[PDB]
Amino acid sequence: GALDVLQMKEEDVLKFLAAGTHLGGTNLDFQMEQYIYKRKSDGIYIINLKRTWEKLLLAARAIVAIENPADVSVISSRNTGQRAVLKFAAATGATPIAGRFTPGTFTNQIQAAFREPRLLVVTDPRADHQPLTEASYVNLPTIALCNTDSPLRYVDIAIPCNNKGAHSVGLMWWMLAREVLRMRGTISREHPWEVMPDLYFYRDPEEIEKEEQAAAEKAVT
Amino acid sequence: VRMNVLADALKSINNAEKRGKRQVLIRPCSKVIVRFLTVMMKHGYIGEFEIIDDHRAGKIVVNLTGRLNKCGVISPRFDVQLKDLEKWQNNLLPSRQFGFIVLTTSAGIMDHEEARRKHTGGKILGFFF
Amino acid sequence: MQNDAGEFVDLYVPRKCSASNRIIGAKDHASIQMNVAEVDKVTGRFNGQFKTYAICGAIRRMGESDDSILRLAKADGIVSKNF
Amino acid sequence: EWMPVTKLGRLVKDMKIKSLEEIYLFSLPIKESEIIDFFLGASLKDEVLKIMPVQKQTRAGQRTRFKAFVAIGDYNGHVGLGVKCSKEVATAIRGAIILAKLSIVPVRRGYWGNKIGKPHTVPCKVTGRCGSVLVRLIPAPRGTGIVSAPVPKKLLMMAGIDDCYTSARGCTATLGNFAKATFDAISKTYSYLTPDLWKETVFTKSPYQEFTDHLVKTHT
Amino acid sequence: MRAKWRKKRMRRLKRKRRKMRQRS
Amino acid sequence: GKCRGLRTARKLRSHRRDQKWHDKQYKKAHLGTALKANPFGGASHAKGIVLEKVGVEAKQPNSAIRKCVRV
Amino acid sequence: TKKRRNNGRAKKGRGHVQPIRCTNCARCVPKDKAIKKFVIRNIVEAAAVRDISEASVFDAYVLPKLYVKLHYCVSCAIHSKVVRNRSREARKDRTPPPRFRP
Amino acid sequence: MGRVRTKTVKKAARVIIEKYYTRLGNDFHTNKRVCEEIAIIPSKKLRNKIAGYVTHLMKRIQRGPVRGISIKLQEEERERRDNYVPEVSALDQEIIEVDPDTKEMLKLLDFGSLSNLQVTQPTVGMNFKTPRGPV
Amino acid sequence: PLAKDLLHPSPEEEKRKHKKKRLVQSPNSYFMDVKCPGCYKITTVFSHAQTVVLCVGCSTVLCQPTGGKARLTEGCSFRRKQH
RNA sequence: AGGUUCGAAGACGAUCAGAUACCGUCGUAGUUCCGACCAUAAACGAUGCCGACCGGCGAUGCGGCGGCGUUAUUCCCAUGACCCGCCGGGCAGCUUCCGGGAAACCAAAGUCUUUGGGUUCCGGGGGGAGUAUGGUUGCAAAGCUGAAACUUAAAGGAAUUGACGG
Ligand SMILES: [Mg+2]
Ligand SMILES: [Mg+2]
Ligand SMILES: [Mg+2]
Ligand SMILES: [Mg+2]
Ligand SMILES: [Zn+2]
Repeated sequence: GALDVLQMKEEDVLKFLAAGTHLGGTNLDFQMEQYIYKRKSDGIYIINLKRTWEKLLLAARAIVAIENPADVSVISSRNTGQRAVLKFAAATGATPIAGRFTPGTFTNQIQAAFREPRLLVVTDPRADHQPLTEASYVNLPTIALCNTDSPLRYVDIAIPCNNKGAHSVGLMWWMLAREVLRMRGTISREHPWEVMPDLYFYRDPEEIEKEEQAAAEKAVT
Repeated sequence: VRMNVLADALKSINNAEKRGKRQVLIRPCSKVIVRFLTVMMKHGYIGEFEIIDDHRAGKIVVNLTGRLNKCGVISPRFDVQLKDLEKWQNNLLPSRQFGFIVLTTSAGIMDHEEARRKHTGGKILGFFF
Repeated sequence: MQNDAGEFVDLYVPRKCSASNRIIGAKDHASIQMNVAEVDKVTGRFNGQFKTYAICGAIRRMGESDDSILRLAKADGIVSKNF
Repeated sequence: EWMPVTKLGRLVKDMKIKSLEEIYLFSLPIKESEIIDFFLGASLKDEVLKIMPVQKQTRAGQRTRFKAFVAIGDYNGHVGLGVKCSKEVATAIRGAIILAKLSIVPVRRGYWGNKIGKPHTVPCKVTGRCGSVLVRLIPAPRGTGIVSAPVPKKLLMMAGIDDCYTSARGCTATLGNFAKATFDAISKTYSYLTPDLWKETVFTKSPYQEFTDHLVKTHT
Repeated sequence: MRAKWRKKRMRRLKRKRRKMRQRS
Repeated sequence: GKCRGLRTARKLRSHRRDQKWHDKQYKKAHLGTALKANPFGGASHAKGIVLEKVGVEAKQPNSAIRKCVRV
Repeated sequence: TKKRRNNGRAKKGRGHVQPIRCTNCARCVPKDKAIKKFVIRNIVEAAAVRDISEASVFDAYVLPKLYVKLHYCVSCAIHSKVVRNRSREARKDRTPPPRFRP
Repeated sequence: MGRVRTKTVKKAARVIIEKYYTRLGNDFHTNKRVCEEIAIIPSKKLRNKIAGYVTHLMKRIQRGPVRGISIKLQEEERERRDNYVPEVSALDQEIIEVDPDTKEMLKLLDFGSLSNLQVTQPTVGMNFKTPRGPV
Repeated sequence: PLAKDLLHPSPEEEKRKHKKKRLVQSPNSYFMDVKCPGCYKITTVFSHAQTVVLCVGCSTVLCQPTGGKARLTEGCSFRRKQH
C-alpha cells in the first residue's frame, strides 16, 4: 500500500510488539535476507515490521482480488494456527483445512476431500510442505506466513514474520482477516474492529481446562 | 589459462540467461566483446550494457531481456567465404527465420545477413539466437 | 505466425512469465497467474479492477517467486517506493 | 451421460469454453478425457504403437502384464501419447487411449522459408529427450514429407507436421522412450521462444475467474 | 581361474618357452 | 578433450590414421593377413575337387547332421 | 557400484594411513578404516562390587576403571555384532546409536 | 483377548452414527433395535457387534469429537469454541520490553519514541549457540 | 535473487568484498602520519609496512612488521590521509 | 652391517574322506640400516591439467581484517586462550526439480544435437592376449613396445522383482 490511508498505525505496532512478530530464529534464509532488518547480539534475527506490513497488504490484495470467498483455501497443519485458520475462514468465507492434510486433495479427484481452490494460504511452509507441493500440480498460487528460516520454494507473497509463537500466528491471521474485510465493503476503516485478536489465538488444553473454572469461581464469589 | 575472452563472456551470458538473472558481469572486456554485444543489442537480444572503466581491461554489466536462447562461440576463427556461409547457417542457426551468425570482416564486425548484403566474408566469431 | 499476407497463422499465443520472460508451456502446471486488487486513492476500498502477473514453473520452483512478485508490485506502485 | 467433477469440465460441458486453446493458454491440466472429445469430435485418430508384455518374477514363475503405447491426435495440430500397463490387453488399450487423450499438446507449425500458405514444418529445430533417446526435429522445405523412423513418423503425422527432417541418437529400439522423446520434442515447439513471440503478452481473465458466478450456482 | 593365478601360470609358461628356445 | 587449433590438422589426421587400425574391419581390409589366410584368396567363388562326403553335427541346441563335402 | 561415498574409511586429504592390528584376529587394517570402540569398563563387575566394598579396608573406595581402546576389522566387528548391516538410506546416518541413559 | 473389531463392523458403525445420530442413543438394546430397521443386516451375531461398537462410539461422541463426524457437532464446536475472550487483551501490556536495535528499527519506521516502549539492557556475551558435537 | 544491482552496489558489500573482486579494485591499505614521542617530525608510514620504520630524530622504532599490518608501538598516534 | 619380534619356503602337531591349507609349535630367506639395482600396485577419487561461469547452509585447517564481552599478567595497551563475523587458499560434509546421466549417482561426472575455451594421453563387441615374434632395458625376476591365425552371439553396466544364504 503506497497510500496514506493504507499505512502503519501505532496501535498495530503495539499489537505486533506485544505478540512478538518481529523476533525470528537464529538461522536465516538467503531469500529472507532482504526482509531481515538486523540480528541482535543474542543471535535472533529481527524482521522489518514495515516490510512485513507491506507483504501482508499485498497478500490481502491478492485475496480480495478473488470473487468467490469460498475459492480461497486457508490451511494449517499445526495446532498453533488451527484455531486461527478456522476463525479466518468463518470471518472471510474461506474454506478451512485444520490438522491433517490428506495427500491428493488437489491432485486426486476421487476422494471426498478433493477440492479446487484458486488461492492457498499457509501458516508455515515447513509444516505445510505437502499442500505447497501439491499446489504445483494444479496451478495454485500460494501465500505463506514465513519465518526467518523457512524455505520459499513455492511461495509468492510470503509474509516474513513468524511461525512459532501462538500469539504472533493468531495476531497476524487476525491482521489478514481484518485487512481483507476492510478492503472489502464491510468495515468503515475508522473505528477499530469489534473482533478481538485473542479470539484467533490458540491456547494449550492445560489452560483450556483451568481458566474457565477459575473464572467461574471468580463469578460465583 | 584464459585464452578466449569472447568465449568466456559468451558462456557467462549464457549461464546468467539460463538462471534468469536480470544482469550479468563479464570481468574481462574487449573491443570484440563490445562489438559482439552491440550487434546483439541492435537485434534486441539484450538490453543496455555498461563498460566499467578500470585502468586495466574493463568490465561489462549487461542487462538481459530474457529473450536469448543461446549465444555460443566458435573458438577457432575459421575463414568463411560467401560461397560456404550458408552451410554455417544451416549447421548453427536453429532456423532460416531467425538467429544470427556473427563474423568479423574487413568492413567491421557484423552479422551474416549484413555481411551477405555488403558482399564480404571473414572470420566467424560466434552465433546467437 | 503472421505470414506475409498478414493473417496470423497460429492457433494461440502463449503467455510469458512477467518475471523472467519465458514461454509458459501448456503443460506447465507449476506456473501461476495471479491478480492483485488495487484500491482507490482515499478510502482504500477495492475498486473492481486489478493487475495481473504471471510466473513460470521453473522460476516459482527455484524459490524466487516472492522476490519476482515483490519487484513487479514495486514497479506497478502497489508496494510503496520506500520499501 | 457425462457427469463431470471439475470446474474445467463443468465449463466445457456448459459451453463456456469455446476452444481447447483457451485451456492451453492458462495451462490448466486436463483431468477428464471427456473434455477434449467435446472439442475434437470425429477428428481424433487413434493408433496403437506397440504392445510389450512386461512381467514380474514371483514365486509363480512370471506374472505377465501388458503395456500399451497409444498415439492419438487430429491431423491439424494436436497430438498426444499415452502409455498404460494392465493385466489385460483390452483394458490396457482403453487406458492408454484415455491417457493419450489427457496428454494432448498443441503443436506449433512454422515455415522452412518464404512463408506463403499455411505453416507445414516445425518453426525451428527442436530436441526431445527420454532415457538415452535423443530426437531432433529439423525444419524441412515444403513437399519433403516426414523423413524419420516409422514410430516418430506416424506420431508427427498425427501431430499434423507435413514436412520434417529428423535425427535420432541412442537406443531407439526402445519404442517407449523413442515415442516419448519424439513427443517431448513436439511438445516443446511452443516452449521455444522466437522473435515473433517477443511482443509483450496481454493477460485475459482465467476461465475460473471469468465464470465464478457460474461455478458457485452450478458446481456447488 | 583367478586372474592373478592366470598371470602366474602364464609366467611359468613363458619361462618354459624361453628355456626351449635357449636350448635350440 | 580434443585439440581445435587452426593448424592442428597434421595432428588430427595422424591421430585418425593411427586410431583407424583399432577397428576390426579396417585392420582386416588393410593389413593383408586376412586375405592371405582366406582359402578363396579374395575371390567370390572357387572351383574344387570333392575328396570325401562327411557329416557335421549341428550346434548344441539343435540336433542334426549337416551334409558337407571336403573339397 | 560404489557402496559408500567415503569408501568405508576416513581418508580425504591423505595418501596413506598407517595400519593397526585388529584386537580380535590381528588383521592389518588401515587406522581410519577400523572400527574403534573405546571401552571404559568397571574393574569390578556389578555382581562383585558389593563383596569388594564389604571387604574393602578403606571407608569409601572408588573402584578403578579399565580403559581400553579396541580396534576391529569389519569382519570381526560384524561377526561380534558391534556393527550391523543397514538399509541403503540408513547407511548415510553418522549419528551413533543412543546411549539409552534414562 | 481377541475382541478387536473388524472393518466390516467399524465402517457400518461410523456410517449409521453419521446418518441417524438423532434417532440413536447411548443404550445398547435401543441401538440394536434401531439398527434392525435402519440397516438390513443379514446376521444377528454381526448386528449386535455393530450395536456394541455404536454404543462405544456414541459414548465417545458425548465427550469429544472423533474421526467420524457430524454436521451438528461441527456447528456446536463452532458456536462453543469462540469463548473465553478475555475482558482485557493479552496484547495491551502497559509496558513493552524492547531492544535497542528494534528501537532503532522503530525510529527508522518513524514510530519510535513511544511511551509504551521501554528499552532493555542489551545482552552481553553473545553466548548463544550450543557446543558442537557430543560434549 | 535475480535483480542484484551489479552497477551500483552499496558500500557495505563493496567493503566486504575482496580487493580484486570489487567492481573496481581499491587497496585496503593506506598511508598514515605518525608522530613519535619526544620530537616534532611527522613521518608517513604505510599501514602494511614490511620494514622497521623510525623517526630520524627519535631513536625509537615506530612499526614492527607483522603478518598483515604495521604494529605501531605504544604511545604513538596516527592519522589517516584523505581516506 | 645387524638380526628382537614377526614370518614366504620347510618340518612337526592337529582337523579332515583326503588337507600339500585354514588352526597350533618352531622356523630359513626376508622383515632393520647403508650402498647399488628393479620400476611395478584396486600406484583408486577405478574420475587429466590450466581457465571461466552456474544454488543454499553449517562446520573445519591456515593466514589476514574487524567487533560485545570472558580469561592470562600489571599499572594500561597490545599479545595469547575463548565468543560473533568478513575475506582468500584448502581437506571435506549436509541439502537442492541448477543441470546432467543407462542409472547408481555427480555442484561436477554441470554449463552437450541450443553440439567448438586451450591442450596431453587413451578405447572401438567378447576371447585368443598382454600371447607369439622383433627390438630395447635388467645380474636376474622381469619391465617397456606389441600382433596375427583361429574362435564366438553375445560378453558386459546400472537398476527391478523374485528365489536363496552356514
Ligand atoms: Mg595408496
Ligand atoms: Mg613364531
Ligand atoms: Mg585443454
Ligand atoms: Mg576389442
Ligand atoms: Zn578381526
